Amino acid sequence: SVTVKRIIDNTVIVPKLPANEDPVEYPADYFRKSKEIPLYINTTKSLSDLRGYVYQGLKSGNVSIIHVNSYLYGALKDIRGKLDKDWSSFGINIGKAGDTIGIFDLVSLKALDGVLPDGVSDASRTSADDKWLPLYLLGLYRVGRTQMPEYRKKLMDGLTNQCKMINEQFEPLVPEGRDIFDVWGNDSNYTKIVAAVDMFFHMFKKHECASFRYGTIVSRFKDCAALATFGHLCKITGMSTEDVTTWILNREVADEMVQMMLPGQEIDKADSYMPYLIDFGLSSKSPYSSVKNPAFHFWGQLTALLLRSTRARNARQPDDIEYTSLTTAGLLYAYAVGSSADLAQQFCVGDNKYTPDTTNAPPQGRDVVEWLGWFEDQNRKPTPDMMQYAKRAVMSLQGLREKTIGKYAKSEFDK
Amino acid sequence: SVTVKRIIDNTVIVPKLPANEDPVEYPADYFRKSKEIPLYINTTKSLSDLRGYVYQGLKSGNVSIIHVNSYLYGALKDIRGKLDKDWSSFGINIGKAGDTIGIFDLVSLKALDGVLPDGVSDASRTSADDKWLPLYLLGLYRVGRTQMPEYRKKLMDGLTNQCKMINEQFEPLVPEGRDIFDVWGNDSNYTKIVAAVDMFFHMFKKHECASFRYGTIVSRFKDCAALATFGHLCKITGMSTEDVTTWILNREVADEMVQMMLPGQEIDKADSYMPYLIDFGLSSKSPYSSVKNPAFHFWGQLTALLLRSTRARNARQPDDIEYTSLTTAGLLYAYAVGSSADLAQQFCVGDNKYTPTNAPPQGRDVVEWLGWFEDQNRKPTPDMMQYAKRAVMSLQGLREKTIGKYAKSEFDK
Amino acid sequence: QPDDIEYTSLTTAGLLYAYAVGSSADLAQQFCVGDNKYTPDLTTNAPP
Repeated sequence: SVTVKRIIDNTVIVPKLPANEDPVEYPADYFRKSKEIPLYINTTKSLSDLRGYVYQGLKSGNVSIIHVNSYLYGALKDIRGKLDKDWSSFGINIGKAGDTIGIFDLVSLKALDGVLPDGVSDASRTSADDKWLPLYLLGLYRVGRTQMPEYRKKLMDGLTNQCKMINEQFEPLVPEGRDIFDVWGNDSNYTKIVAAVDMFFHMFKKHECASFRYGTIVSRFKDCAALATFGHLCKITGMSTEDVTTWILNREVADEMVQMMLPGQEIDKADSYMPYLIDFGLSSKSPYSSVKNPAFHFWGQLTALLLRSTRARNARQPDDIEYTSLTTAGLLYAYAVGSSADLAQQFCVGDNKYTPDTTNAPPQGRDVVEWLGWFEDQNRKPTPDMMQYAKRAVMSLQGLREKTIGKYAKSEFDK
Repeated sequence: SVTVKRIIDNTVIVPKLPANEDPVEYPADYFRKSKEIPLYINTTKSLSDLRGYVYQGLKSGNVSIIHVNSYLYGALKDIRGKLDKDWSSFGINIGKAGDTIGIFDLVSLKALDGVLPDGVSDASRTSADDKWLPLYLLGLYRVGRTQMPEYRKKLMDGLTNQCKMINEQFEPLVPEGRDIFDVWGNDSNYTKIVAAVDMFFHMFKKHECASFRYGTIVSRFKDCAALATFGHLCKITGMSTEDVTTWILNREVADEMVQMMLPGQEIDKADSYMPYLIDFGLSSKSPYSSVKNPAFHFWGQLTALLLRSTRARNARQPDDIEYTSLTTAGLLYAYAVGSSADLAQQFCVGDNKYTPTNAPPQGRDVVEWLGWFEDQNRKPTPDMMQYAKRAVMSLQGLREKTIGKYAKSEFDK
Repeated sequence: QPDDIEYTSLTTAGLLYAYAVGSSADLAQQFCVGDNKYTPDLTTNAPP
């Protein structure tokens, strides 16, 4: 099939179609360029000052990102945090035995010239400062990324978090529109700050100010949905990462799995940079994204859904994937895991179930090959019970959002 | 059948019918005339100025396209963009070898005499300039092309994009009517500008100002729907471009596929001119259009739809095509791909699945299926028509005259 | 629906033509790779 030809007149034709570039970009394969995550923050000038440029700047539609940036640098040099262990990543040392370090031993710079208010926007603001203001500011990263009454859900609670040994009201005017400060997202250095705040308090989980991760948290594995629906599939099938992996039954799902699992990227690593590849700008097209792993994302979720997952219910149904092979392979894996439970006596009193005491009855366990065999044995077309299993998984599901694998499954199966 | 005759009186008759010209026009087979994409931009006069002629010109029903044109030229000489690689197309060099180039190394001219306001519309407008105003302007290409509450959807978001790192309110008065600035579309040089802005930022995807593609994007493969529903069919059947191609089962669908796949047109090319054949005026009747590929468009979507496609649901049902052979051939392909999935162990641990009347064929070979179909008295089977009815029942909110609404009516009952 | 025409022979002849064209579609392999459906591999009253 490298070479197609029309039959009646017997002329060639080259079916070609619009290319589709943007390769992925891995964390590691970027520290092969630079060894530092440059955080340009400019006005290393007064903090007492900057604290004001932002309190006032926020109670109105205009506060410069460049200012909030610099404000955060100011509030966040709680050089607190004693590395009880070591800490490196991708070559980058960060601190060895017990070394005392702060949120920014992740390589600071300083940039350009333009900055708004003069000397003092107002003397009002005391150091009811770090206490919350940064929290609140970082928390707007989280709010900015969203779109439905979750925005007001997210703000309204990402605003009872500054009522924590503070007390207060709530600032800035317009609800949302992904517009009011949803631009901070677009700011290379802002993202770098939240990414650092999280990566830091992620490490020093017990810190007093660790409460700050409230908004800074949606940064960890930002754009790594498929990576995370992998881990969820595993957890929801109770199966091991490797055994789940064998259950991948489509070239372009395995292609993506291969792309995700690429080594020396610190995926699995305790406290690595990788989770923040996107916000630290180590990558501008993450290889763990739903969108670069559409087939994997669909399958893994559809499967988990069938296996009673609450999450998957609402996972988006990626477009331009082969739906009618991904679902089949999902159904099967779901069926396998589903029908044939994992029951096994765990405790006893000298007495336990030594277990080694029909035609076409589904396979004993969860071996891919046992099941593939069984399926081929099924003329390669999903069986009545399994399709019933599927219809039992999805009927009774209500409140399904359009274009989710949830709504997909229910339509594919309940009728 | 070249020669028909009536029987009783046995006289001839020549069934003839109204001809139907407008041939297609390919990109390539146009650089066999010219080697330059002439962008007539006139008033190479002040920009600070032009920035005003448009800010004020837009806050009111009258701003000359000729002005916005020239304004864009002014704002868009971010001569930024270092060709990390090479860059040619159709013979046209654009830059080698680290060559540093800007949005207009796509051949500028300059035209006529008439221009509206005098010296200064109003000194008001600072260089809160390129920052957005061009974006906004270009974004109105996108808005102009449309027709339903998508217009207000499209503007209302193609207006929170100038609230970016830039953040400033919305502008002209009347909602739409494909009339207020939906005429910029008709402007040979405007289109050429957006076409260039896209083709450029399409190349320099990471550029700071690449945010501009927001409206400039519906220019890429403008009028190449069939070309793109080809790629979608492929993607949706997981099949290869060539294997999908063999599955074409109608003269006039293959005729169109042949017309589309015509070589030396840079379809498949990385960053080519071809996607903009229409807007660069390299063509005035694109061979990739739904309308010149009606049969192909229908089939490919109907099929995709059957194969669960979300897109196809809403593809228009082209007229004056043979619906009842296109559907049959679509159903079949859909059935093939559908029923017989693509399963195959991908990973393992030394242990893998060595896999070796009238039941449908094992895989997705056209001939295996054609045979099977002929074996079926050439009339789609109960399960396959059930497969179709399962594909389309449960589909709701179908718009009239879409292949969606068609399928559901053809199949759910 | 034009008036003063024979409706019940025009419809019959229409139905038939419709049926012909309809039922028996137009399928035929158009492209390939050296392998195509050579088609010349029913008795009673099955349509033409």
